[PDB]
Amino acid sequence: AENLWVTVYYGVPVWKEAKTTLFCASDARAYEKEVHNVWATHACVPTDPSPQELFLENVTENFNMWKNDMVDQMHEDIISLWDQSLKPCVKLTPLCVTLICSNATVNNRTAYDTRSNVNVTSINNTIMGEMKNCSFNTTTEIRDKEKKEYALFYKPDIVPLNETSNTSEYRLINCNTSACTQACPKVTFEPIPIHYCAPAGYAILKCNNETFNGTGPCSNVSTVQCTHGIRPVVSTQLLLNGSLAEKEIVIRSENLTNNAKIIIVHLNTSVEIVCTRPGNNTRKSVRIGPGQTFYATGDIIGDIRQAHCNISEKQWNETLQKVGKELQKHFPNKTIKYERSAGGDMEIATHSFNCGGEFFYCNTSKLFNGTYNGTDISTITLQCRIKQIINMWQGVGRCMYAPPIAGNITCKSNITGLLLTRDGGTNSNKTEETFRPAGGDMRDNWRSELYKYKVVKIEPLGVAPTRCKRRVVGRRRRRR
Amino acid sequence: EIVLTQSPGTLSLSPGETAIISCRTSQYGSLAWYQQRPGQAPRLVIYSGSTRAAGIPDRFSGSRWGPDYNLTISNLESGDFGVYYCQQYEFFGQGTKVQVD
Amino acid sequence: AVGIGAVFLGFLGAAGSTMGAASMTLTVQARNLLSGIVKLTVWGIKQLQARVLAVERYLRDQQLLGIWGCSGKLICCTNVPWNSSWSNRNLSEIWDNMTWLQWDKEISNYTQIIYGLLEESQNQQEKNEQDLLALD
Amino acid sequence: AVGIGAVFLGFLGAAGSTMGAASMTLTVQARNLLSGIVKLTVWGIKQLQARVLAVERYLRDQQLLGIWGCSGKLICCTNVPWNSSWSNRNLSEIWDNMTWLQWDKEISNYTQIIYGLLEESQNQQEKNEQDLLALD
Amino acid sequence: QVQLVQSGGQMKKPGESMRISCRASGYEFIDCTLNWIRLAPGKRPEWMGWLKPRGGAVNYARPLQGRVTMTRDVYSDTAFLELRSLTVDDTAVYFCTRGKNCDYNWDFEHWGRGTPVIVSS
Ligand SMILES: *[C@@H]1O[C@H](CO)[C@@H](O[C@@H]2O[C@H](CO)[C@@H](O[C@@H]3O[C@H](CO[C@H]4O[C@H](CO)[C@@H](O)[C@H](O)[C@@H]4O)[C@@H](O)[C@H](O[C@H]4O[C@H](CO)[C@@H](O)[C@H](O)[C@@H]4O)[C@@H]3O)[C@H](O)[C@H]2NC(C)=O)[C@H](O)[C@H]1NC(C)=O
Ligand SMILES: *[C@@H]1O[C@H](CO)[C@@H](O[C@@H]2O[C@H](CO)[C@@H](O[C@@H]3O[C@H](CO)[C@@H](O)[C@H](O)[C@@H]3O)[C@H](O)[C@H]2NC(C)=O)[C@H](O)[C@H]1NC(C)=O
Ligand SMILES: *[C@@H]1O[C@H](CO)[C@@H](O[C@@H]2O[C@H](CO)[C@@H](O[C@@H]3O[C@H](CO)[C@@H](O)[C@H](O)[C@@H]3O)[C@H](O)[C@H]2NC(C)=O)[C@H](O)[C@H]1NC(C)=O
Ligand SMILES: *[C@@H]1O[C@H](CO)[C@@H](O[C@@H]2O[C@H](CO)[C@@H](O[C@@H]3O[C@H](CO)[C@@H](O)[C@H](O)[C@@H]3O)[C@H](O)[C@H]2NC(C)=O)[C@H](O)[C@H]1NC(C)=O
Ligand SMILES: *[C@@H]1O[C@H](CO)[C@@H](O[C@@H]2O[C@H](CO)[C@@H](O)[C@H](O)[C@H]2NC(C)=O)[C@H](O)[C@H]1NC(C)=O
Ligand SMILES: *[C@@H]1O[C@H](CO)[C@@H](O)[C@H](O)[C@H]1NC(C)=O
Ligand SMILES: *[C@@H]1O[C@H](CO)[C@@H](O)[C@H](O)[C@H]1NC(C)=O
Repeated sequence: AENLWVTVYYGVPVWKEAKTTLFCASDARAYEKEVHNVWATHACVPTDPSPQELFLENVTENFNMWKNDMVDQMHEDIISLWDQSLKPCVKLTPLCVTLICSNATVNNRTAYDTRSNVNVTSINNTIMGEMKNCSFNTTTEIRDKEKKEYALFYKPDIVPLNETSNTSEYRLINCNTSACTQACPKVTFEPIPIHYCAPAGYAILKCNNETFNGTGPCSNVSTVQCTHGIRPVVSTQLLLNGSLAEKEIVIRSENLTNNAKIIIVHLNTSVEIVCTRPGNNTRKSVRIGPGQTFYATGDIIGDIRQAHCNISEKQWNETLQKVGKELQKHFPNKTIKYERSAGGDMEIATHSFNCGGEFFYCNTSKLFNGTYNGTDISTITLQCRIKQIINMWQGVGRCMYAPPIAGNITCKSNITGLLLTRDGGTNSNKTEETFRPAGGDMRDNWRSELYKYKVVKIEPLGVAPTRCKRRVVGRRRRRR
Repeated sequence: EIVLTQSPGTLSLSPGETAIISCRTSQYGSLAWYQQRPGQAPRLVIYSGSTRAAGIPDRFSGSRWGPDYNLTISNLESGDFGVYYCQQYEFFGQGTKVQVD
Repeated sequence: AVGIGAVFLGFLGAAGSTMGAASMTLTVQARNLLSGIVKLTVWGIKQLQARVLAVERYLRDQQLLGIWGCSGKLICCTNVPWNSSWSNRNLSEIWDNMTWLQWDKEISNYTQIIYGLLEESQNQQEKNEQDLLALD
Repeated sequence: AVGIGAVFLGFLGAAGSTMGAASMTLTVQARNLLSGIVKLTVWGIKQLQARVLAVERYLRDQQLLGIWGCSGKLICCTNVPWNSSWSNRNLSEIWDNMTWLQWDKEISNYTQIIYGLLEESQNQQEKNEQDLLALD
Repeated sequence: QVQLVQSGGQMKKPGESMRISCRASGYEFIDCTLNWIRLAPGKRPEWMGWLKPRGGAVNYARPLQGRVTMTRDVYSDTAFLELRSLTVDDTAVYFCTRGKNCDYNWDFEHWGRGTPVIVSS
């Protein structure tokens, strides 16, 4: 080696695909760090999320959306946030006294859906009729006096028939397994946008060639310090308040032939949905213990019989048509036939979401009742139901009670993606066409947004041959 | 479609002799083999093509490229006779019966 | 394999280009490796863990540079000759074809020898210089 | 008092030998000084405390070396003469008999003078070199 | 550990319904996919359906989706099955089944001991 010597280099552009804990960057700014919680005021950092994107000349990198651990990071952070935020609040254990319940009564209100006054709850069947009026003995603050309070509960929140089939006595559903906790009113928190910023020594790469199938090389790579605004919304059978693909509709699965694997459909044009609970709910406040207050719905005043969601007919129809066309491309020479929800628990057999702190459940049979590459050849109304007692995510053991919100509540959303599954055994000539809506873990929701990103650690030290021997001689070498 | 098709359905094999079974596959996907002990619950043997299941001796082996797999069981003992099934994501082949002479 | 550096790129924007057209972000790469980003809750533990791990990474890298006599510089010529076992590499593509992201793969499986070689050579030079100063 | 250095001993294996031989293991002790080792629970505080104290000790040592003009080297010759008050130490026993573990007990009660003398001489030399450069 | 218990056999009349139970143990029942396979004698084993105990999501083989209903109970670690309307052609053994990692739907585990049922007239 008379012409050949090593050289140390530092600050060199090299990286490897490790894993690490990412920083949480807020909207800049909506956080009052302790006064109230809007998403993560106690925990997350308010700072400038400016991505400052940089394009790279000739980089080619392999992305995988299914193995993206950032969705697991989101899962853990969300669960920790909810668990630590709900911990200080009131416990519902004293409220598990025996409840005597009866059908509700209406003091001469009026019905939207017909031009006549309310006559009977059985015919005026919405809100009123599905909601029971319950009275129960409760302890006062001094522990030696008790009083007959009353509150109105939704039928899913109470359970007869373990109190024998002739008693008209009801419990709260949670007491069979666990004890709930009320949501603190000052803590009430909503889908604030969140940004993930890499820690020092790590770089977050992003792929701009949006149309890649989800597992393969990407050439239009770019580097970003903080990811774009991801909204931590959770919903089933339909993604809402999401992004939109620049190309037409996009479909994603690690193997479409693998029928059990979920199929995420990502739209390019949003379809507007409006959901409303008319009628003015009156927030009753009843005392428990020395310094705890429990909130419940008293009488509902104003016009009552509606709990609806509305979707534009032709817009949703054409959206489903384009989904059908793309799935016909992927599944050649056969129709596409959407169908009712398969079944299962109501949290996934129905479209689920929260507006203004009130959890909604909506029958979606009106929506997927389609045929060949579209619907068969004006607004579609979804009947809905409401629960107050909530199991936090799918089937986790942490229960929660949602206090009612007074007055009429209305919300709007942009539908951006769908969650589908496929029929199984065959019967080949008459099976490939069928598709249904399906539930989804929150990983499935957050994957549609953390699709783009990957995390790599910098390896800033490298070695290479150069022309120098330390203080001694030069070099003879080669060229391209 | 007709994703699986095993052959030969019927096989006569003496003890200590090598067995041979074939399973076609008309679509891309995983493949495997199951051992139905007669009058008992079947059990996994080979999966993901050639990789053996847990606790299976080295008599059981096979391989494929694309639309044709060959299974071979060298020197089959008396206890391992029965019926063998081919599976791919949901389907089952019609099965192949091996009896001891 | 070398060229006149710059800092206005902000971050890792090259990348991609060959080593002779990529070993120029050394100032900014060194800068961003450590600087930034910056009722009871525990994510202070997470933040402190990230900060401490980054600091320890930087300190280990700087120590490894210091042992080889390279601390205080980004570029650093050294005395260790090219290995007796290699004498083969594709230098025509080192100078103007391979980017760093590619070249880093070819030096793998052999890097562990180079650190020991550098350390031994530096310590030999250290004692030699001490003896030279002690000569008179 | 000096020897051709080594790193293959892994850790503190010498020790014991005289200063003229124990002064070869500088690299490995320098390396291992900082590197490694790496539902609600608090021992994350313990781990962070240990890591932070280790890093702080290393930074203090490196700063003290830097003030004396020695940062970037393990061996470091300086200019401060042997103290006017000492002129007596047992150097025949320094070179080949006393190990570092023994010699460290004898330089005690006097090290604080050296940690001032070194920085005094270094600052004098610094301003002298600055003046020499300014002379042109 | 994996263990798939099942109920005993029984005899049914045409047009009547049957129920079957299968109980889990030794693992997390909520997170792990569960399956069911019919196994009739002397012909193709047939697929029947899937079950995801976390959300209770299900999916059915097309020729049976007009009859099958598949449910579970998390607090008892028990899966359940039913045929809403039987026929003599349904005579077969029923095998509740997992996957060993069960990040992959296919099975790839027990195959518990099974349960035979016959429809006769
Ligand atoms: C998907 O994206 C849509 C937007 O595209 C979101 O829509 C918002 O939904 C939130 C609830 O989730 C709405 O928030 C509520 O708005 C009420 C009306 O606000 C107007 O009127 C008040 C005065 O009455 C003005 O001050 C205000 O500036 C608006 O002009 C508020 O009255 C409500 O107040 C309650 O909540 C706040 C915050 O917690 C409390 O501080 C208050 O004391 C009070 O309790 C509430 O803020 C919002 O209006 C909706 N925006 C639009 C444009 O419709 C969806 O929420 C989002 N997610 C989903 C699942 O759809
Ligand atoms: C969602 O879509 C439904 C159906 O299109 C809407 O229902 C409509 O609601 C209005 C009141 O908000 C009803 O108006 C009343 O109509 C009667 C005649 O039927 C009239 O006598 C009354 O004076 C009053 O105008 C309307 O009838 C009703 N339509 C139907 C078909 O029942 C609903 O308003 C939409 N929005 C929401 C938030 O639900
Ligand atoms: C969403 O709403 C639709 C319409 O209200 C519900 O459809 C109804 O579902 C019930 C229960 O599955 C069906 O009952 C069955 O009816 C048949 C006769 O058709 C009877 O033989 C059965 O014994 C059983 O009683 C009902 O027919 C069906 N009606 C319609 C018009 O679809 C649907 O169940 C709702 N889904 C959810 C998830 O809320
Ligand atoms: C796939 O299905 C679509 C329809 O779902 C077929 O294309 C044509 O689409 C237009 C726009 O949606 C249809 O007109 C619309 O019909 C709806 C009723 O579904 C109506 O509410 C709107 O006001 C508008 O009239 C049009 O009828 C439909 N053409 C036919 C022959 O149905 C498309 O042809 C299908 N794909 C293939 C390969 O045939
Ligand atoms: C729900 O039930 C409560 C208790 O029965 C009702 O409250 C009482 O209503 C009667 C008239 O129906 C009044 O005379 C009482 O003064 C009310 N209070 C109490 C403490 O008894 C309440 O009206 C019912 N609400 C509905 C919507 O039916
Ligand atoms: C409502 O109005 C009708 C007709 O005026 C009357 O008969 C009835 O008593 C009123 N109150 C209730 C609770 O129905
Ligand atoms: C479902 O679509 C068919 C199309 O032929 C229609 O006849 C039927 O009334 C629809 N049912 C519902 C509940 O939308």
